[PDB]
Amino acid sequence: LGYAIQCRITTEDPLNDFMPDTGTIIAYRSSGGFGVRLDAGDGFQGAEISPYYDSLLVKLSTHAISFKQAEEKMVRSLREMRIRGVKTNIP
Amino acid sequence: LGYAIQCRITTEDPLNDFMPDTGTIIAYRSSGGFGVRLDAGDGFQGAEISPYYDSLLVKLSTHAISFKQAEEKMVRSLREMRIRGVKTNIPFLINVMKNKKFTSGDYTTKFIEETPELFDIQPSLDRGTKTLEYIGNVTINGFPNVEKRPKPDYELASIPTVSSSKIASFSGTKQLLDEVG
Amino acid sequence: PRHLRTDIEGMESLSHYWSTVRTYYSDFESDIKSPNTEIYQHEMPGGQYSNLSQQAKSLGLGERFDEVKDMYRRVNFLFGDIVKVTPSSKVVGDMALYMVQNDLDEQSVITDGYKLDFPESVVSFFKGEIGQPVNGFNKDLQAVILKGQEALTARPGEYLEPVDFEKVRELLEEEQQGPVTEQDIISYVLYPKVYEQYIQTRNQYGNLSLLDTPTFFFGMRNGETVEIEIDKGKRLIIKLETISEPDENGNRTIYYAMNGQARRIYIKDE
Amino acid sequence: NKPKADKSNPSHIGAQMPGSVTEVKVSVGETVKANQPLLITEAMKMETTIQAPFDGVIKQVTVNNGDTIATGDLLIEIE
Amino acid sequence: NVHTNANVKPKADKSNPSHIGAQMPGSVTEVKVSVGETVKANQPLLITEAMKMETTIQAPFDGVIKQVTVNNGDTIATGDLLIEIE
Amino acid sequence: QIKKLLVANRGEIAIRIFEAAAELDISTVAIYSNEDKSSLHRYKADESYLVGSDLGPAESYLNIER
Ligand SMILES: O=CCCCC[C@@H]1SC[C@@H]2NC(=O)N[C@@H]21
Repeated sequence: LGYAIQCRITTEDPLNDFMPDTGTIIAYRSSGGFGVRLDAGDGFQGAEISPYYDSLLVKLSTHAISFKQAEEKMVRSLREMRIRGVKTNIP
Repeated sequence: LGYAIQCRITTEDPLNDFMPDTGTIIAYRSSGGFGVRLDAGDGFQGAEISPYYDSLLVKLSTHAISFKQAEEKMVRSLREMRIRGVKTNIPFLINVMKNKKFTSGDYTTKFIEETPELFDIQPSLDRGTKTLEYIGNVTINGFPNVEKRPKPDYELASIPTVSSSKIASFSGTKQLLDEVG
Repeated sequence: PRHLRTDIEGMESLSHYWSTVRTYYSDFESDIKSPNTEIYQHEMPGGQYSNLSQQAKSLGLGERFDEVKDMYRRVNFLFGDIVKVTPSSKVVGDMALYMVQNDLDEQSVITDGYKLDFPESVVSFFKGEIGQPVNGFNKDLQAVILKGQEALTARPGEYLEPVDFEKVRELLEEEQQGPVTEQDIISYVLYPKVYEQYIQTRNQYGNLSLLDTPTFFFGMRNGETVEIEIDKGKRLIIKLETISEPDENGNRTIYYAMNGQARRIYIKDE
Repeated sequence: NKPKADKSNPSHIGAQMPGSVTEVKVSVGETVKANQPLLITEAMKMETTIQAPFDGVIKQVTVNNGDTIATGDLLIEIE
Repeated sequence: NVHTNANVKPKADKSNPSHIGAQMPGSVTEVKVSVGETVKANQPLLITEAMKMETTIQAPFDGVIKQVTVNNGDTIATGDLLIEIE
Repeated sequence: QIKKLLVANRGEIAIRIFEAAAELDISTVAIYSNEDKSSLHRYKADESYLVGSDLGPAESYLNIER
């Protein structure tokens, strides 16, 4: 039924061959929406980040009848996302 | 594709004829989870929910290939919302969800009047908050005949331990008594 | 010839454990730090001693506790030379505290001491409700305590009417509006007022006995995390971030983390 | 940058232990027997009931409910 | 600040050999090693003053100094994290 | 036949499974390592256990026997 898209938000800094930046999360805004599924992992308020696991802050997934509509669900929920104090693969 | 249910969570005291209660929401946990759309209205920490609007706190919606599975999700999303500082219909909705007659899907508008055991609600439990309060009170105003000071430093206590099993193998004076009076 | 039957290696271990734990209670340690041989003159029970230090303290006889012991000895001879243990010790306890509070002496009754308002326990003692001493009391020194009633002579329980446990169940079930145990029932009878207060606190604060002692007496430090074992593999992890200045309503905000969740609680600064 | 009381002389009644009033039992103008319960007061594990010395009429009451008292404080005066 | 005696130091993790704790109240009289730097077992790395008394908190093992939560003339209270070492 | 269920994992996936299980009225248990003192999934199960103050932070979820 329609289309679903997924991507992963990693501490990998694209402007550095994708190197899993480590440290503390000091701000976190998860969006959501209708036809959005947020599966939170390392991404939350206080607690900090280990080098010693595969970098996964949020798995972000979206669903609508056409591919177009799903993709524009996805960008919106990336744009609404604001993680801070570590770098991210979002833009 | 499959089935979807919606419940609306309201300020309404289901024991007081469903009267829209008001005040400050001093805490709020939503769930999430696959097949569950949260549509937040007045429900969130900090809100001044107002005598003058529609009392919808949250609109909760679930979805799965089977009614029963949709029901299983509604029951759990409900079971996992905590809102405090106002009474809610949640205990009721849960009870609607577990009802043989609702599930069979053979129900009418008379359903609510014809089922008195949906108001089979118990005044809620709150161990977690209650503790934060105690610590809150003692940190600030302190304990009766104890010298109101910084929590003194304490040496790290290393606590010796024996397994239940070894314990349970033992035969002491207690077994002595059970044996011979 | 005869030895002690136990485990030393293990009692040393018990010992190191209480060495530290005792630390938590230093607010309640007595003024004795030496063996005292004037004990043969006081005869004050070891397990009253520190309970009465507390007591003396609360009526403003802290520091003046040495005179509270002088009287404890003097009271004893006032009464005809009695056995002192719970609760007869308590009556001596009280009559010592009472007399010292009021610059009183043994002559302040023997033709002199009248309208005095003796403690609960002490009028109880002369009414006979603790019992009958081997050698009795001295009429003329009692008369002036109870005048009004008289001594009851028989052991109390054979005229004290039986307590109605029926009526006590209806009472606790009524106020607690729930199920109520046999323990609740005698606990209430044994301790009406105190039991009630235990209930008050429990409704308000849940089961405090799970808190560690230091947290129980002192609460928490900014930046401190505390684990409360609630059952096998169930715990509360609580972090105190900061506390705010009291808002104009005398109410401070406490910023907490509990089990991975941000929480704010408001407490009134007294 | 609470009136005490007169021991020796007049039939006042002083506080004879420091604590809290748990209940006042007799109103400001009233007749009262000798040894009558007047006032009920609480210290830690202590409880003096106060009683009529004479057998008379109460002039005044200098405490309510829940009041803290010190030793040698006026609470009743009777003739 | 005007005077960094206001600053709050985290508590040493007691069951953790890297964290050196303050064994008593006092003052930092001299900072002696810096963050990220080699020291041997039994090296002076911090001189405190208790009650008009010197004592020189020294390293338990051979180390790379991980952190230093103190400057000269900082207040310290019992159980305070002063240093980390690897 | 499943009354109680343990998840040999952390993070999003543990959470998801805990919710599945809860929705089938199956009791849950999570494991955490030492570095995971404060991963949320620790708090989402009915019970939870520290795996090993012996084991490496990476290693603590790979210990078959513990
Ligand atoms: O309420 C405070 C604790 C109880 C004080 C009196 C105790 S009971 C056992 C011992 N014997 C006495 O007469 N006093 C202490």
